[PDB]
Amino acid sequence: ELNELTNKLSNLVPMTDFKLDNRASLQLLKYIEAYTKIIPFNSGDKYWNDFFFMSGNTPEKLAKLYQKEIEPNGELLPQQAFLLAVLRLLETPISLLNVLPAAHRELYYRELLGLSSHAAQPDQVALSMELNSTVMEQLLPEGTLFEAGQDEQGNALQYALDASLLANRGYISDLRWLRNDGEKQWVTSAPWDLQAQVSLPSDGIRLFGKTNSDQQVFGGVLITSMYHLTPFGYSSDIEPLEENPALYLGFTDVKPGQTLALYWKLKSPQQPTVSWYYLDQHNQWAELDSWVSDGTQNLYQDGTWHVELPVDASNQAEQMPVGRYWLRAVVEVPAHEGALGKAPWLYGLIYNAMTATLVNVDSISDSHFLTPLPASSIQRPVEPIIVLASVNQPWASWGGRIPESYSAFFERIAQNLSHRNRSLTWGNMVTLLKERYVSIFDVKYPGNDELTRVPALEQQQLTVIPANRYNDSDDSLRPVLNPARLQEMADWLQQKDSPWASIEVRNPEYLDVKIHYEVIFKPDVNEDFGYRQLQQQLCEVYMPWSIDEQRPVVLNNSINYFQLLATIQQQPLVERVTRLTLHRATASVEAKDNEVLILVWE
Amino acid sequence: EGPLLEHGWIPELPAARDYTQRLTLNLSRLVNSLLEIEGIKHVNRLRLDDSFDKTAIEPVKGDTWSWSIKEGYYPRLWGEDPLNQLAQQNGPLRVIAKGGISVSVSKEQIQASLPSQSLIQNEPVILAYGQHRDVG
Repeated sequence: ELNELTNKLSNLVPMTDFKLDNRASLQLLKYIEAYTKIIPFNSGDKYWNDFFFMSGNTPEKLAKLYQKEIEPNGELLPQQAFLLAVLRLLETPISLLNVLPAAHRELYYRELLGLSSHAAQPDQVALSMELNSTVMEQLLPEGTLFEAGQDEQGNALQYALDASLLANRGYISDLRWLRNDGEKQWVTSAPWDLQAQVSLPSDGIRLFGKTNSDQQVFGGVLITSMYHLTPFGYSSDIEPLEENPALYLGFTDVKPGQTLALYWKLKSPQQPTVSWYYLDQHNQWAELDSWVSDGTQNLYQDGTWHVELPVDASNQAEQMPVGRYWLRAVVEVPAHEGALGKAPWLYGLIYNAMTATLVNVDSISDSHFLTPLPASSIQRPVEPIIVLASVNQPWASWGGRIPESYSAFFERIAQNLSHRNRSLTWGNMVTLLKERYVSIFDVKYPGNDELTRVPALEQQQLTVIPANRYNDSDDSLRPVLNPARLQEMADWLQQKDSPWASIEVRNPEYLDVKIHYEVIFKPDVNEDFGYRQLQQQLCEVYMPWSIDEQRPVVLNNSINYFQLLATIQQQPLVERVTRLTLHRATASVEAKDNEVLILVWE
Repeated sequence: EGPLLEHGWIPELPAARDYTQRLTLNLSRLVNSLLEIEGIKHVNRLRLDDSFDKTAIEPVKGDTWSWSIKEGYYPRLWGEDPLNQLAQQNGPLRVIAKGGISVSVSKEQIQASLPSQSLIQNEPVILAYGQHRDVG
């Protein structure tokens, strides 16, 4: 529809889907046919519609010539090609009329209602900065810039540190722990050892897990009643062995005047309240917690923490290796069953590290903000600092969002005018959790029968189901949050809700509905490869939260027996199924309230 | 490619089953052909109301969808279709719309919205003459 103007016109105005005139060119010629059949061609029974559509030309054919479904032949009747030339002119007042309801809406939000659009959000990145062997200390202030490359069709991306760290030579040589799994026997894991050059393996180690590098402490398999043999060396005097897993960090090439700054990359289910201890020359551990200023919230989230290494901390000490300085960390893991109640996951840990945020957010085009920036990208600063050896990012670019497009800006303000930042109804509780929290895949309401039986039930229980990106419990199909941040979603929604509304969010218990189906496949495929491949797409559609990087799609509690049977049929490798045998722990099974169905295939 | 067809061309065959043996009819493939159309969101039932016993159509081994018609016969699924079955609201086909409202239709109303075929005849292909020029 008039591609010469509508490129220029669509770029200025948002031009949404709705049009004031859905009048198509085929629809217009039927309107002009009923008009002309009234006008009398003079002194004759035939009318003017016989003139304008004369010889083998119907308005369906003239619309085909106009939209070029038919190639335009050289001979057309002149009063018809006069008529098709008019409809080419009338595309211009129509196209300026369709562009106006998109401009009426934007006038309403920005001029009268005063609403603004969100600007671009800068993203920060973990940045580890190692030094050379030539100096010990090097200071760099707030606002020094690191960079890698350039955005397409624009400027270079600069990253600046938010806080002025001072770098020192050194590294994390040793990371070891003691865990207390059983009475009178304790195991001694050594995942990270620089002196044997063994690294932190496999991108992440379960803290206090079965590493199989452990050796049992035979000095402590029977408790002492040798020079007082304890783990990791001889102790001077009696030291307690409490029921708390604790990990020890081995620091190297750091002087007691200097400070140390780590960035922990963590996914922890529940936060353990930690206390930190350091070695001394008397071989007694002292408290370090006055010196620690942590932003990792006692190892809850990823974050930087810098510690000035305390004075009179000793390199040479008993009960530990003598070459390295040591820091102790006592983990108080909260008591809970399952893999939810276990330790953090520890993607990694880097020394001499500090985060770095994006510098100028307006110049960078929208292509960079779409994806996180790739890992191991920034390898150099902007200004060449000669004593620096290398920077590196092991992980890259969490956070940061696009500047708002006019489609998504309209959806954002349409939400603010619907609920108005108060969660008063069932629908308003569903969206207000979904926009703020990124961990939420979906929320489903508590059903149809529940709200009508109601013998004065005050308590309402929203059942949240999260994505596979953010789940604390180690189950892919069954994602669970920890109850502390699950309670914090209720505390956010208690302010928006009525004071009489006691609202709290929970994870729903998962019903398992089994199916035992027989199915005949293609003539030239093995069925065991055919069973396994068909099972993956069936696992995907009815558990969309299970597969990583999925947009939240709204999906009901009910699974239909026949819509299941049709969904099996649209696989390219299927030919025909025989039976399904729906087996709830044969008809359609509908999910009872506060329950979510998971399919099982055995 | 084939023989001379005066009416239409048939480049794909319907792959008709042999009539030496009795023939199974598998209807598990039907549901997506039924799910295709715009207003249809799903189907709720697929069965027969004891009208197969006259020629002893047996359902094959385990599956509910397939039925095997005995040697000579061929399916006629709804004989004299709309006035006899579909319009009368006896329910050979029960439409459920908006939960339960369950509306129905008469015979002649769906024939106007029915696709009417066109009888087509294929004329022989020739090259017409050009203008004869006096080269002689």
